[PDB]
Amino acid sequence: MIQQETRLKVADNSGAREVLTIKVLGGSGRKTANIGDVIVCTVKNATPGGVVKKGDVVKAVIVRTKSGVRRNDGSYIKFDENACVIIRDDKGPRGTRIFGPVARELREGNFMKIVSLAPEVL
Amino acid sequence: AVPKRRTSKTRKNKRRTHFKISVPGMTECPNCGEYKLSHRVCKNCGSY
Amino acid sequence: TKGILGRKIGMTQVFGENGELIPVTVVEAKENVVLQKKTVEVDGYNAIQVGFEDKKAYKKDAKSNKYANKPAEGHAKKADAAPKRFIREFRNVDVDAYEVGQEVSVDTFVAGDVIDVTGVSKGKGFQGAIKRHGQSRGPMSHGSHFHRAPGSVGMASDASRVFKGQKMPGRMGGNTVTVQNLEVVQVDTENKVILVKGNVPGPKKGLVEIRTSIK
Amino acid sequence: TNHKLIEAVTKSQLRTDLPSFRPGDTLRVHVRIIEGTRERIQVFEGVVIKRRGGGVSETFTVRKISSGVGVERTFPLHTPKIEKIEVKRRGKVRRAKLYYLRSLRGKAARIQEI
Amino acid sequence: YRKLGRTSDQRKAMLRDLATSLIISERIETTEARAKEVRSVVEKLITLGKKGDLASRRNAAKTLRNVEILNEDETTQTALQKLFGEIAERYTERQGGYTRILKQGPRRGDGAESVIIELV
RNA sequence: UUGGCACCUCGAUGUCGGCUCAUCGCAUCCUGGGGCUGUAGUCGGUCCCAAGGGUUGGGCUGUUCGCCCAUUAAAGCGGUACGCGAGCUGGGUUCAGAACGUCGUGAGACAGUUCGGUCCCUAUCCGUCGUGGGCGUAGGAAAUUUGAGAGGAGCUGUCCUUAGUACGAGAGGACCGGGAUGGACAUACCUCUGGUGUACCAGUUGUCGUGCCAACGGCAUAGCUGGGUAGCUAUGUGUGGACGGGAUAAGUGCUGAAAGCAUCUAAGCAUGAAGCCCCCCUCAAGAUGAGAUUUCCCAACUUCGGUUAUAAGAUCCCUCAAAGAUGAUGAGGUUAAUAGGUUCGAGGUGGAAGCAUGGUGACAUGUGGAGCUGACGAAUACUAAUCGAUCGAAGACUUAAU
Ligand SMILES: [Mg+2]
Ligand SMILES: [Mg+2]
Ligand SMILES: [Mg+2]
Ligand SMILES: [Mg+2]
Ligand SMILES: [Mg+2]
Ligand SMILES: [Mg+2]
Ligand SMILES: [Mg+2]
Ligand SMILES: [Mg+2]
Ligand SMILES: [Mg+2]
Ligand SMILES: [Mg+2]
Ligand SMILES: [Mg+2]
Ligand SMILES: [Mg+2]
Ligand SMILES: [Mg+2]
Ligand SMILES: [Mg+2]
Ligand SMILES: [Mg+2]
Ligand SMILES: [Mg+2]
Ligand SMILES: [Mg+2]
Ligand SMILES: [Mg+2]
Ligand SMILES: [Mg+2]
Ligand SMILES: [Mg+2]
Ligand SMILES: [Mg+2]
Ligand SMILES: [Mg+2]
Repeated sequence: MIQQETRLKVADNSGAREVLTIKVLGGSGRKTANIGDVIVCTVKNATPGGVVKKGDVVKAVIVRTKSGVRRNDGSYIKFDENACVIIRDDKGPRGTRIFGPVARELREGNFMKIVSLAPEVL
Repeated sequence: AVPKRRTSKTRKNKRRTHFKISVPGMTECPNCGEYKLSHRVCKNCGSY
Repeated sequence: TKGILGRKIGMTQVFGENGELIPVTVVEAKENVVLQKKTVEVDGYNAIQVGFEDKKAYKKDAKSNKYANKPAEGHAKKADAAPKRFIREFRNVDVDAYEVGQEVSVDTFVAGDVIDVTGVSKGKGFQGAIKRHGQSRGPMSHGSHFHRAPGSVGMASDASRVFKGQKMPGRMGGNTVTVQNLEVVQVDTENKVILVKGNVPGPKKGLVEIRTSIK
Repeated sequence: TNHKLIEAVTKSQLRTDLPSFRPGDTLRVHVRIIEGTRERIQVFEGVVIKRRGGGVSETFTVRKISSGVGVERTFPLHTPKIEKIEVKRRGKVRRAKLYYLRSLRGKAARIQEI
Repeated sequence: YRKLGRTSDQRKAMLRDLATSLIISERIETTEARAKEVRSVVEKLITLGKKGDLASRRNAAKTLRNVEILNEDETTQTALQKLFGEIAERYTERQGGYTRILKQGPRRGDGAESVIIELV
């Protein structure tokens, strides 16, 4: 569950460090989001140098929420923090060096570029 | 919050047609005594 | 076609093929007999009626419902049978099968069939407006004295009355409801149960009516 | 004995070959993944946090730190997608539910042996 | 279970004061709904008496109060000793029950249904 | 809308915006069906039919209004005392205080700013939501039903194929069809993920007490803390609405005269919208028009004026919950498992007391997956559902077939 005005951590080297959501896009009346959904957000904290600068309005994809996902066999997965990767709207990333583990469920979001760059996919 | 008209004698009497009371159970004390209440114990005026 | 009666037992889960997990309601459908065949000539519509669960015979000083009475005895004797508790009618079936006095066994359904289930709901008692209907509640601070009441109930003096169908509080309660397009997943013959995929209305040891899907 | 018809129906779908464990033990779970064409197996190693439920609907949960990030993972006990479970190390704890490990870090979140 | 119109801490105290005096006097008179509830409390306490070991002697002392009985022939025993001494003898063959409830009429000040509960 | 008139209301019609809850119109924002186009295609413009459903979250302002940020298929215009204060706020403004600017000789004022400033009422009638008693329905009862009528539901996107085809210089890029998956909404349910869980288990602080140790109890928000059954639950798990038939709207037509031509019309025959009626779900014979099928039961006195006892069947009374404000509903009443207890289990907690051993001691290990256990499951008449009482029919006349 990720609403508007939730802080997320950014998990690549694109320059941003923390971000907060403006809309959960999708359909009208949409309220929350999970792993594999795309949100639109503003950077609140940045690394000096880097591509993105503080105050930019970007689009991003959710990896690893805290309340995770149910799978068809009745298995679950859960993480300790919320994370996020800024995309170029091709469903391709801005940075190059995704950090931390990434959930499997965005394989079928056509995010294969993100899956290949990452460490352990569980 | 306050009644707009008084209530007549008929409308008062139609209202309390169910404001009644019922007769009790009334079994008997078969050994010795007068009537007791049903599923109770005939202690006084009763031996059951 | 394919009507049967039974009562709810509980709810479990079953691992399907390739490890998929599916929630399952188990229904015991035991000792159903055909009890009267109705006809368009005699009655005006074709149907059969089915009795579900048998009960004890006639006794002289019965004080409850688990003994049949004399009207129920003679009705359940004209078809050679024991007196039943629940009796319903099924007018979707073909009436040219089902001789009177047959036992409709539990394996008239095969795994894979789509069905509809009918029962009465749980029942909640006297309930207010935000529980019984899905109403939004008022603010809980900032000086409000409006929390769980309903809102306005009409206009001012044009329409100096309240229209009907206004959604006030009252008895939430259990009334009849059907769910559609379920499935039969596994039929057990020895225990005489049916496993259906999903959940059905009613409390435990209730009464459900299973019949085939109309769509 | 939940209800006589419930255990009679779901008896056949209940595995037998699993070892015994209680929370605080370290387990290696060989789970098998159907890929696009193959049936590749993968191992998940962690510490058992809890066990709950009864009968067919039993469930346990193991916890792992992958890349500085804690990962919980939760399974049905009798599922056919778990191939094998090994008990790597016995533990010495005093709770039935080990939820206090969620708010620890470093070497402070360690469990003794036996 | 019932609430008896009391708070959780008051209901527990009223229910073990009531169960003690049923051991002392062996038949008491009270209302209907209170006697339905002390029915199950006092019979779980005779089950502790029929076992008779130390650990259930410790467990029955969680519930009973500290009351002395002026027994006959000028002897004196506590309420706990009387439970493991005499009541455990009378019911060593019976497998439950141990109590009965006899109804009476209402009281005068209320319409409260009086009830005698006795020890059998 | 701003106004004109001054007809009700001055022995009070008592308030701008916002909240909650709605209902109607259509001069239609989206979706549906068509015509014309200066419509190649994809997009658009304009007009016609159409009111079934749907018609967003924030920043600044008391604000209506308006500007902006992001989305959406779309972010429509109006009525209902500028809908709704005996349903809520009270920021604004016609109250008493105070201050700035301006005017005034002055007391004071502006309609110009600013800070602060008390929102009453136990619902009689109509009305609405839910639930019961009485009588009736040409004998009396139990059970299953028909359905005159009424209510509900009615939304929509993205992707993949057709096909990089048609069209086009190219750039670009389809109709018509066929599949998959979502958003919002509505209903049912607790196997799962989670919440709660004040008569469940465990640890722990202070003080008083059970004569002392040891083990226990009371009070401190349930003393606090960690877990947690049943049941009640959503943020969780299932399912629903894009179907089909008939008649139509705008419109397109066939044949065809009046008017030797032509003409969709005058007579005749077709087609055509998510709108109309059916189809789906629910209530429904107090439908005084009171319906239908199956089964059960049948009296004498008699001044038949009514009395008496009664059948089938119900109820009083008692034990209860799958139901419940009460009442009704349902499970049961000794030829009995309705509740309680007892025994055995499930699940929950997590290794009791006592004893022994090791250790200076705090403590640890063993006996032993121990002991305790509310609501859940099965068995068992040990306790209690005793004995009894009440109500309850006796098939009207006319006519025609028989
Ligand atoms: Mg009167
Ligand atoms: Mg709200
Ligand atoms: Mg206390
Ligand atoms: Mg005017
Ligand atoms: Mg005037
Ligand atoms: Mg004049
Ligand atoms: Mg007046
Ligand atoms: Mg129009
Ligand atoms: Mg702010
Ligand atoms: Mg107004
Ligand atoms: Mg008003
Ligand atoms: Mg002043
Ligand atoms: Mg001056
Ligand atoms: Mg002040
Ligand atoms: Mg202020
Ligand atoms: Mg002010
Ligand atoms: Mg459960
Ligand atoms: Mg002392
Ligand atoms: Mg001590
Ligand atoms: Mg004290
Ligand atoms: Mg607690
Ligand atoms: Mg029960």
